[PDB]
Amino acid sequence: GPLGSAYQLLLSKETLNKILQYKQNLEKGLATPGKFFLEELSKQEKSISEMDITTFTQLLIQSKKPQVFAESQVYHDGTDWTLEEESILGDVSVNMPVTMYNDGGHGSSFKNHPKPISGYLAYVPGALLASGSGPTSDMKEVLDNGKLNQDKLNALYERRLLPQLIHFNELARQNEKQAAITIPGIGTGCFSGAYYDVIKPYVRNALIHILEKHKDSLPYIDIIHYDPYMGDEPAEKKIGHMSFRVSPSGVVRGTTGQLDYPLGSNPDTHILVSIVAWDHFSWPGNDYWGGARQTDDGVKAASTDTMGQVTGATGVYDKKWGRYMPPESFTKDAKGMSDWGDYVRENGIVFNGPVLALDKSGKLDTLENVASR
Ligand SMILES: Nc1ncnc2c1ncn2[C@@H]1O[C@H](COP(=O)(O)OP(=O)(O)OC[C@H]2O[C@H](O)[C@H](O)[C@@H]2O)[C@@H](O)[C@H]1O
Ligand code: NA
Repeated sequence: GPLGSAYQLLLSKETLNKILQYKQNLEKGLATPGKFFLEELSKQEKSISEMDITTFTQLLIQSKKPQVFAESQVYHDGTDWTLEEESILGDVSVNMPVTMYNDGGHGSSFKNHPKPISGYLAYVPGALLASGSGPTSDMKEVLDNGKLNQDKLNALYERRLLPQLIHFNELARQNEKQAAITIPGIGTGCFSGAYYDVIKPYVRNALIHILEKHKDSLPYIDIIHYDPYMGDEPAEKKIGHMSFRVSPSGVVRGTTGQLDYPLGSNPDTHILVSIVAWDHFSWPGNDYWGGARQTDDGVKAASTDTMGQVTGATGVYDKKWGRYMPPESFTKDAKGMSDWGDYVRENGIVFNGPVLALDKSGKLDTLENVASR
């Protein structure tokens, strides 16, 4: 079979149901794919009905582009993606082991790790409440006549984050360690739209609700370091056995960065995981495919070997600028037209890896297996 993939795509049981309904609607001629999904379908040979659910899902995920800003560059009307596709893509997360080269500070605030540290990233798209065009799938889902609904937002983040929490619980267990997870203010910046001034407490409440509800499934998760940067009160509380900390590093001096061990954890006792505020439509690291070390997604990708994990190439970390650069051979000359998205174009890289679903018993399994049982 294929070579091992450094990255793994996960999704919830409810997202699998949406995928099955979509696949069946296409098979019956009730749905039209978006043009980008159609483009990826046309590069393989199978009809929708002949391909299986995992291949079908992979091809939809493959329609993502290296850099695309959901808040401003998407129409939601089939000329790019449809709302039915967007509902699915927003639920898909991706994890990968990484080397972390700095603590994740934005701009020039980053602090280099003397020795690069090992851990993991889990890219998860936030609730998309911004658009340069019409309303989004997430807006339809979590707003009632324009008002945010906490219970509906809770269910959305539950769908999106629980598969990764379950994954890293099991990974901590099999590594005979506990998990420390750093989390940013997902959805509270570029994705917040008109809700910028009110969204922050909703996200913190959603995280607390998911951890309270599922604590029995997360015995190897130990520390949750939630850093909304600004706009939430510093706090520490116990959620069952788990230490949940609200540590906004934009207002409090001397907080640990997203790509660093929170207080109480170290490499011998914990695996280190950071959630990344991702994008429905882009590859992990979005902005930084275009050379921009900007936003949680672009900063964390640039500050790790994310792009090496996705492309398979060996990049070179630049200490002065806090960013993992393309291979020296690619950068040497090239007219400076040599960022990672340029690398993708000339080497025909695609984003496509293994995908698993979280079944109703709390086990990650193949789409085929979950759908049948
Ligand atoms: N200087 C800073 N240092 C640290 N955190 C900061 C800083 N400035 C803002 N934050 C916090 O960073 C947190 C994350 O805000 P965002 O990165 O916009 O994420 P989203 O989920 O809303 O938008 C996702 C889109 O943005 C990307 O392009 C993706 O690819 C998507 O296209 C917030 O708490 C900020 O307050
Ligand atoms: Na609740």
